Amino acid sequence: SISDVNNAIRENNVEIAPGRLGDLPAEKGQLITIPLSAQGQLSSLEQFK
Amino acid sequence: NISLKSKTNGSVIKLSDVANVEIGSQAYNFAILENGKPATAAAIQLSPG
Repeated sequence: SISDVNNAIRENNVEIAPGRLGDLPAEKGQLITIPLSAQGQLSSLEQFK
Repeated sequence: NISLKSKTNGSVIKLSDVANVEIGSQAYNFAILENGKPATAAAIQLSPG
């Protein structure tokens, strides 16, 4: 159905929430914090097909 | 004691077995020193006019 074509795009073209590494409820002796992120979306025509 | 339904063997585990439950702050952003000793404070801004 078209509701199945709609649900396939929502699973495979998704926006992942970034977050950080070493956020402030943290351990004792932590030296480096750094942002982290993941590319979840699609970009070209070949990925959508 | 919130019961969780396992998916490996179908056991019955509580919340305290997979997590740790404590009373803590809501957000951990800011902290305040006052004379070298930890405290808290509030900053007051006056209205226009």
